[PDB]
Amino acid sequence: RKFSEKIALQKQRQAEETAAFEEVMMDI
Ligand SMILES: [Zn+2]
Ligand SMILES: [Zn+2]
Ligand SMILES: [Zn+2]
Repeated sequence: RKFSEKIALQKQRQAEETAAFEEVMMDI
């Protein structure tokens, strides 16, 4: 349960980072 919660939160954090990065690239 602990491992699965950890890897789930990291994947969400990486998805938010990708969302933020894509935003920046679209701003050129
Ligand atoms: Zn978050
Ligand atoms: Zn994307
Ligand atoms: Zn922007």
